[PDB]
Amino acid sequence: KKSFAKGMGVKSTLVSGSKVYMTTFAEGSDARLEKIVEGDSIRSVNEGEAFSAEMADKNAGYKIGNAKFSHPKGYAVVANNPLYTGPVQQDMLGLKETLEKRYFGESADGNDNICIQVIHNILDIEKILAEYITNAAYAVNNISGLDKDIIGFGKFSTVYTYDEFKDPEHHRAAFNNNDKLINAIKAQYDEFDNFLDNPRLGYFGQAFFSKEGRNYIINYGNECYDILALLSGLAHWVVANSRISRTWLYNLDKNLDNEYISTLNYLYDRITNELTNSFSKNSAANVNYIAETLGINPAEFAEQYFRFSIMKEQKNLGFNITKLREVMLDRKDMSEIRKNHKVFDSIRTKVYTMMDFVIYRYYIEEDAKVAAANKSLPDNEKSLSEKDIFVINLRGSFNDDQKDALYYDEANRIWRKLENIMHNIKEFRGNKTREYKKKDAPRLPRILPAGRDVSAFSKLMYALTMFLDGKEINDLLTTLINKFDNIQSFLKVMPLIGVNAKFVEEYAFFKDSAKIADELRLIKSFARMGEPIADARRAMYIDAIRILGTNLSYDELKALADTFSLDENGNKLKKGKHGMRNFIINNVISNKRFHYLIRYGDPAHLHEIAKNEAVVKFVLGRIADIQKQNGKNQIDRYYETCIGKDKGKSVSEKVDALTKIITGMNYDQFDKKRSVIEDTGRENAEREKFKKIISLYLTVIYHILKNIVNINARYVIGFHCVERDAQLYKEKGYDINLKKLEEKGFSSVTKLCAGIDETAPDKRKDVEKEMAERAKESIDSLESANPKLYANYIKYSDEKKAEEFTRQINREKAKTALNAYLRNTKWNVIIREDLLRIDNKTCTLFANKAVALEVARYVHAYINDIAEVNSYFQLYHYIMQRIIMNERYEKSSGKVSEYFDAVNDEKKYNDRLLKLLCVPFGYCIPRFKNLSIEALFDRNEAAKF
RNA sequence: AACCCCUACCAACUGGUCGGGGUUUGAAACGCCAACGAACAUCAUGACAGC
Ligand SMILES: [Mg+2]
Repeated sequence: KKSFAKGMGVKSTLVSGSKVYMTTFAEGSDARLEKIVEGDSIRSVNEGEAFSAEMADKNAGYKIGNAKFSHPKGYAVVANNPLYTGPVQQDMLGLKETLEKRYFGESADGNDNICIQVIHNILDIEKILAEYITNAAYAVNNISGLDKDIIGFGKFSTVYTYDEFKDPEHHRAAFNNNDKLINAIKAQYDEFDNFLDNPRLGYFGQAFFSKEGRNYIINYGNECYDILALLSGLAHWVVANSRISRTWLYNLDKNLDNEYISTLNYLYDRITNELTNSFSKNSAANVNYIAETLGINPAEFAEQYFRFSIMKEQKNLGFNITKLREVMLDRKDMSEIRKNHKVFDSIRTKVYTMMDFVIYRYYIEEDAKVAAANKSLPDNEKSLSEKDIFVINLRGSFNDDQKDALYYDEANRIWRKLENIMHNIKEFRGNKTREYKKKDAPRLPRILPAGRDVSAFSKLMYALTMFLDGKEINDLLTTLINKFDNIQSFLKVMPLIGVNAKFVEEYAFFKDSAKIADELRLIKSFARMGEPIADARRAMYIDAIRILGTNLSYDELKALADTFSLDENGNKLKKGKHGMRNFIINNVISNKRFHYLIRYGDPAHLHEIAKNEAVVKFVLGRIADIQKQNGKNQIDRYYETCIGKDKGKSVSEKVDALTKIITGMNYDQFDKKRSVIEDTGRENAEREKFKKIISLYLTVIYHILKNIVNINARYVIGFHCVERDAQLYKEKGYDINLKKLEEKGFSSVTKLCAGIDETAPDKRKDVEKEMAERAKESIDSLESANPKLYANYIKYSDEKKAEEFTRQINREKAKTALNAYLRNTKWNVIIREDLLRIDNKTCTLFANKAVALEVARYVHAYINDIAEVNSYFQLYHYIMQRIIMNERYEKSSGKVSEYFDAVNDEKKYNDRLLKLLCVPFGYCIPRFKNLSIEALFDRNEAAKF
């Protein structure tokens, strides 16, 4: 539920000294000051008003009103007064002053609530970076080999140049002449060579291979070492409490040698130069057809089409073109684009791109014309553009059934001026595509930036993207862009409201947060372009024919794989005789989801996962239960393509048939039909059936693995947070011990913030006595404190007074807490009781396994032992608890041993055990509850609960 | 919905009704950008060839 104040235009309410400054939305992420509050007086800075604000009753808030967007039910909207309670409000954990000191020196004084917000944005950036670097490192370690951990702590520490790493004897001054450390470097170089001739290194085609002609060539050893060292340096920086500190990422021009800068520049220039040098020959058809449709010379919009297609400037625009396009497609005049499959399944994307460009050009041209006209009129009477009016209406939409009506109405409004253009676009056919490629697109000056201009941080993010997949890249880069935009907006706002805080030198990198956002937008556009597989070798063929299912030994598999690209004599097959090789390459090896599965698992075990029936039915039912195209349509589409044409079957029967197809899967059904497969034609239905079956099978396994990886990422974030907060509380001046944080079950922070210590069998004599004496004082001093409650306390019965004395001790114990979360007596009586019954060695196991991603490596081992698969949260914690039981079951004692027995009996997870394992998160109640209760875990699954 | 704050009525006040607020709570401020989410909507018609 969006708050009504944001719809009415109120964006922020800041405190500086004894004054309150309110701020409204201006453009994109920018902010404009609106009101200044002094005591009981409210002044408006600007001539116009984005919102009217007046003082409310008891000076407890400001009533907000807008002429256009009023509250639907007529209730009053009040924004809170930060000075009503007292001084500036504090952080929930009470770490405001420490963080402000760390990030701003003595230039911050504490009479404001603006610096803490940029600090929290930086903290969010670090959070998501720590989430994704772990997955990248695990992928690289998985691909490298077995027991060959090449990336982590203590390896490739980005301090040593490649020359010092290959011949340490000739460069022993850089190692401080230490024989033990020198012998460690040589052993690392041996692992480097063995990793560099791995046949399966080609899965990272972008990172290590470059395309020269029609075939890929491995980069020089310098570049590969530099990339690996950069990734290991990121891994070191994540766990920084050495030469890699917390400030390593923000000072990269003084910590990195010229080699690393050269490698990053090489990669960036490589991606930019191909896009620049291939635009004219690749954008000819679309540009020529659009020119014919509109009726203008291509030179009049070539650059604008460049910015639309390659740089993707239609996304930083204030709204979504795609929704308008879909509303346009919903009409009866243009419905055949969806119904007529046989004519449009090969030109759908071209038509969509053309329509989007037409809409975007319409808006851009209208805005430019209005802006040009608004140059001779007086600075008072000026008209807005259609972009501005649409964004103004969108911002004040209190819900979603109002936002969609706006899209519907404006699509219908702007359809009247583009009917002919769309009707001409709909008349496009693939056959006449080579006709529009005869004349090439106009040449352009360089628009994309070079490697030198971009910062090292952005280039390092682009390098990191080469170890991930599309969804993760999108999430990471979008979050980073949002956080940097917030930081830059706050930094521009701060001068106006009288705050003269400046970043300390080590964190001066954030003084230029606006350029980083633009660079990251370009990188988000770039990261999804390029071939990710390099070449195809025999190892990839074996992996492909091992995920479908075989019961063959290794030598037989090698012979079968050699059959792909060799004859019965020993020479290579002639051109055009590769028909089974191309099928496998195009249908398995070249699938993005297969790349995901290889990057996060073992091919032979994913087949074991796929032989299960319950998980397959669960995934297919999840597909079938998608509302708003529909999930029921997709189930029918699979059945019609994979099984055939039939009528009278319900959803359950189709799901059962598809499950039977998926569960029984083997490579022999293709080796026997090899003759049919090598018959390439348009009437070979069996070939298409095979393709559809393979695609669906891969999709199912991909979903199953992806959800597990996401949940593990959540728990990694949680433990990163507990480590960071332990460091901060130590720096504040408390009595935490960081060296013993691991032998204790990561629960020292929870003990520290709970308050008084009673678990000690030495001082229970005083704590129980001290609480008793302060409890008795509060009862006597009640009429003075709370007279209204005292008038009812006397009327209590004698027995009821006794209960209130027991509760008063819990209240007194809660007054000694060190958080704002744990000062509530409700949560303190809960967290304390959990502290007594934990097992320290079990909690350390949960933390270690989550970081290493060992849940994803043992799904197949315990998938057949589960009783039911109702959700991924329920499946995740069965595998996690079965792993812990393997190592610690004989030595377990207490309630944990009782809990372990329950898992073996009922064959599901234990709710009570999860709460004990989540005790490290107890000092932060929202994270403690979200990570321990299924109902609050997933935001998208809330209708079910 | 969970966590925190506030006006008015009642309440051991470790709790509730009518409603508002929170970028300084939790993967989580607004418009975007994205995700759950499925043949999937591209720098390049499709199929074939090329590894
Ligand atoms: Mg936040």
